[PDB]
Amino acid sequence: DIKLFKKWSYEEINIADLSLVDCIAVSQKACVYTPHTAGRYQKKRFRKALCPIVERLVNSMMMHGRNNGKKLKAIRIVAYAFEIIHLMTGENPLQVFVNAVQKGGPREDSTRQAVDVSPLRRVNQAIYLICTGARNAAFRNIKSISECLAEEIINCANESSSSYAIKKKDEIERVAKANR
Amino acid sequence: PISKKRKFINDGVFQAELNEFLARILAEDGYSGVEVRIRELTSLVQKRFFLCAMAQAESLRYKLLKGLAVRRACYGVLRHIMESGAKGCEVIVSGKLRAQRAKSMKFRDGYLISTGEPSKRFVNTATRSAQLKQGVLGIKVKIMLPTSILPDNISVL
Amino acid sequence: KRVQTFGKKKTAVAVATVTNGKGLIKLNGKNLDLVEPYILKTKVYEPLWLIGSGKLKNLDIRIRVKGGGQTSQIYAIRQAIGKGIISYYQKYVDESTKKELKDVLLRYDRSLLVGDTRRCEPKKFGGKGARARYQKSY
Amino acid sequence: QHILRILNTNVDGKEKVIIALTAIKGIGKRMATVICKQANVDPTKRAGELTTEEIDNIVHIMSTPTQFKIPDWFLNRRKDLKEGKNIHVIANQLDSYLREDLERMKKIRLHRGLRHHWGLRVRGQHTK
Amino acid sequence: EKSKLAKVEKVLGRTGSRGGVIQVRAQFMGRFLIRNVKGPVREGDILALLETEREARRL
Amino acid sequence: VHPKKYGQGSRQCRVCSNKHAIIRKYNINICRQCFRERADIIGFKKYR
Amino acid sequence: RLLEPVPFVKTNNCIKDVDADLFIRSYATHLKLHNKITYPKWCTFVKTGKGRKLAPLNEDWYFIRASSILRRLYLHPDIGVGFLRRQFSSKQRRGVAPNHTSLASGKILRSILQQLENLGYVEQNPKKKGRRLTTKGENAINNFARYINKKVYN
Amino acid sequence: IALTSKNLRAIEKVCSDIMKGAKEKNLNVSGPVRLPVKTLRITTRKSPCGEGTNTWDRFELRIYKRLIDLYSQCEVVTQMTSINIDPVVEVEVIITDS
Amino acid sequence: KLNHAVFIVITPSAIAEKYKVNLSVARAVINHLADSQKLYT
RNA sequence: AGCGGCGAGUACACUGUACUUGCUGCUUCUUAGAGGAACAUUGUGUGUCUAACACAAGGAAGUUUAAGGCAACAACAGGUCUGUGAUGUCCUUAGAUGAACUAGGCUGCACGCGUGCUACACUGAUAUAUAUAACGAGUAAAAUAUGCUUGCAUACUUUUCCUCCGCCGAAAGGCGUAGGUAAUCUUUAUCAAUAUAUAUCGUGAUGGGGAUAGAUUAUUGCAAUUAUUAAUCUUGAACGAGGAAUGCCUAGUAAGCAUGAUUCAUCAGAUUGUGCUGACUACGUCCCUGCCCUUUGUACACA
Repeated sequence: DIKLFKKWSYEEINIADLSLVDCIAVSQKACVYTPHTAGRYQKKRFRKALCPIVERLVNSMMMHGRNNGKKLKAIRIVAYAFEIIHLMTGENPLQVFVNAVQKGGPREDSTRQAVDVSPLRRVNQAIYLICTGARNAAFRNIKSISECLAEEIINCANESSSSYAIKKKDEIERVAKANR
Repeated sequence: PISKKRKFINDGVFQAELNEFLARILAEDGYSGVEVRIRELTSLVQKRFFLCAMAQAESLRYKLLKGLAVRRACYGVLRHIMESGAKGCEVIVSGKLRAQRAKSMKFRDGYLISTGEPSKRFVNTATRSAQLKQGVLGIKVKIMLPTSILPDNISVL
Repeated sequence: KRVQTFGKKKTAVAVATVTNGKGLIKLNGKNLDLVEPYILKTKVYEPLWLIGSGKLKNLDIRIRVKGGGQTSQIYAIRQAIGKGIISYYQKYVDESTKKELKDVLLRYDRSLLVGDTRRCEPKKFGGKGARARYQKSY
Repeated sequence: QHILRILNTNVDGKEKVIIALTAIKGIGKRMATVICKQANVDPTKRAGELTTEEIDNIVHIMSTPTQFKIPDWFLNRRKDLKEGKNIHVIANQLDSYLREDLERMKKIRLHRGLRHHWGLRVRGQHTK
Repeated sequence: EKSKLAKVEKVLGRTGSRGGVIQVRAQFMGRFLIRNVKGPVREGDILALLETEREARRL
Repeated sequence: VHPKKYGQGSRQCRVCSNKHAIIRKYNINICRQCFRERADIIGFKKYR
Repeated sequence: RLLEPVPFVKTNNCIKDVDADLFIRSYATHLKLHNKITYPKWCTFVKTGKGRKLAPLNEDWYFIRASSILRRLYLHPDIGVGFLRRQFSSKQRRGVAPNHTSLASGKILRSILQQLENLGYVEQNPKKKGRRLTTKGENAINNFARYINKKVYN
Repeated sequence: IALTSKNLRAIEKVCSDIMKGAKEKNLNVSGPVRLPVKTLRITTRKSPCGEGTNTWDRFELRIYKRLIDLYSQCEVVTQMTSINIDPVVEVEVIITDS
Repeated sequence: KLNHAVFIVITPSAIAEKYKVNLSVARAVINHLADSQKLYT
């Protein structure tokens, strides 16, 4: 009944790790035509996942120096991303983006001992990865969000070495093995 | 033709002048009312324009200025404020007091609520200074008017 | 006949006059489409779909806007129109559908009927930020 | 087409005519824009197709703009107080005019001239 | 790289110098493995592991 | 002597007799130094 | 993209029922075709506002001004050149000093007001001191709005 | 007839007296008028000497003004105000006819 | 450095990368082929 | 001040619409005069089943609902006698350490150290249009004429705030006026920006960046010179995100964006308040540092 951007009802969702869907909290109660819902998000810890994934992407994308807080140029950036990703892949881009986020690549971390990550912190870290990838992709080089996807996020989806998540995973695993 | 806010500012400064004049002249008696002796006060005011904490503090300031023993003076005024009816009184005297080393003595008796807006409402303040041989002496008089009723008090028959 | 309701979130305030007519819902003079940002036009359009065009075809709603942020004003408008439709359902048109309308409203969202209390807290002393401090040296 | 040498460096071919004529002189781009408009050069076209006739037009425009309709307030070097009147005098001999003013300041030897000689700020940089 | 299955059964407790570390037992073959996790976790969860025989410390 | 009605020398404080740090808000023409203690007698309560 | 579905009943009885930007461009083109007012010549060497500090780089800015002044005159029954300056305020980046607001030039709006007075679109009376559209100007904008409305309708 | 003061209880009691007198006299009296309250804010800083952590205080004074209208002789209402008024409250008199 | 020119999916960035030209002249080429950022047609 | 009605409709819908001019059904809506509402409230659980906290729900209010203010006991030999005709003691007083007047300095710079502003760009630089607030704060002087010879003496309103208007000049600002000692007039049926969309460019120290100086017009000031402020043009520095090091940060809060008040004849790049864009996360600890308590050892007690 309620769709997204007047185009996507997203009636098909992959099972994934059967926890990421709950974390993104996609439901008719959270079905909103356009992103950036200004609802309360910091009442408890459980409601951290209650914020929809679509809202969270645009709530995190706005972080780069001067443009902290704008979020509207960020919405344009991710919208053009959506458009070009649908251009180069003839399928529902929502599931493609969800799959790319799932297979981001840095599932393992090492700080001191290597420890696991809860699904909520996992999706938080994944959105952080897409944020930093977008930043390092849009920094200069005479290239735009089209390039940002076409050589950061498709790389993060298909496990290409050009992606920042994959190279940082390589160094993290190497140093983890070097320690133990 | 004066604006209301500036008019109230003028009223405030005039009443500040009035209160400092009351402090300057009212010396021989306590609070006996205000006018909105007496003849000369009214004449001077017109020419220029065109129990009690203050009384107890003034009495003790006279006692210490006369040179009588500070301990006896404060004990007597403390007896006086108890007999007037306050649950307690706090007197602070700061200055030379026989030594070049500045010192102060505190006198504890009564409830002595010391913070909070209910405390500010139910407790008033008196503070003065007096001249002596080698400087000034500052006196703080704190009396708490017997408590509407104090919120901290709880009692049911 | 005619009812009046109010909606307040943030600084912005909004009124809603619900009257009978032919479907003349005017945001003062400018229509509910010429606001410009389609992103907030979607939130403007959201309440209409969950109710139905036919119900609003019989009502004329006068919308008055008076200052405020872009998001605050649209949220206050949504509050005002929600209160107005609830009041007019309870008053004139139909009560039985009002129960289902409020049920589906509270099912979908909570801020549609009653807004938030979040507001600019008076910045304290210590820094340019509301909860920040000036950089200190040694 | 590209890289057209003139009195000053005018390698501006791919970039637009307005910036092209700012680069040579009048880099503040307001005088450059108004003189381009007076010469009636469409800025939509780029600077890779500049013609010698348009170059002649722009130099003739800048030659004594007082006879033209550019107002004296927009026209730089309004007075330069003396027995006569001057104008904006573009580039090399404009720098000559500026250094002539500097030497006249030196020989006048006032406080600002002394500060210029010492290499200090005029108002005061507050280096305390 | 490569990740392998682990089952989170019981939240034994919280540890660490900052309170963001929850003690957990994993599921290898080898049913015992003293691991730690960040964030809120439930009973009967599915996680991934780095290495077979890297043993942690109990606090 | 050239008494002028403008600037620093135009006015002086009523109580402290020093025109330095005079606040002219509401034309009170009182020094802030004395205002610190005159705030209660002036009737202008400090709440928050 | 520019056309959006409308669920409520419209009136299309004035300029308030249409987009401001598109109508402003359409009326600027109409005035360009009509040659009702001059460029004017004296305004070619002057930027739009002090804060703008450079050329508008659009070669239609005066006609956009002319198509917006009467739009805002209809929106607010009584306003003036000061209100127009406040509405079209921009930024004055004073170099190192932090950015601030700045009103646009007032003489160009005064000249536009003179041109509209000569055209008869606006009248001045002691009562309702702010500028208001005359009756014939209101009918003219009503006809133009109802005409562009049907054009963008079908 | 309008009144102005600082303390709210005084204006409340005299307004109650005003409505009681209006009801007793049975005049063409307008409804109570409740103007928005005005807060007068000033800033100050403690520590008369510059030493120490400079801290500031905010002092607010709250005005209180209300209005009413009556259709009666001015002398009786002004005598009533005089006998039932506080010297700390200021009142202006404006009459109405119909 | 910039070394693109003007002499010889219609999205601006993609066609600019394909033809090795500036995006302004790429927009000009887009309009020429058809006959500030907007959604895909 | 708002919700309404009708006397006339400006053009259209069709069997009111945006907008005016005049009176008054009413006061949830603009606002406060008081009161209540919120108390781990209820239940599923943790607890020596006592003191407690968690989950879910009604609910605007479930870390006291959050920001504020009062800050004990006592101390620093912490800051101020440059805030006072509050203040002891010592010192000056006619060639004054009293007061008044001219000019200069606190603004000068081989340099070093703190708080800040603008930037190092394409989520960017530039122009054009839409949607936009609150706290605000606001009335012993001009000119004229007479006599003497432009200045002095003499008399008439108040010129001594923000200001809408109609013009003069891009502008600064000025001219004669509406309003207001003030929810009425500035102004607030509205004062900003980050946005929004289209257009010039298109990441090349460039058109970014605006240090620097030159040419100037106007106001503030009897005085702008050490160019107060300022509309314009020209001038075009470093700067490719910053080593050892360091500060602030838990939700309308970080961060970014603006705006009112303070001192003001004039001048915020300072401080305070107001509003907008509403983020990345923790939801706990003593590893660093700073305090608290207990035990212990002291040859320290100005510790």
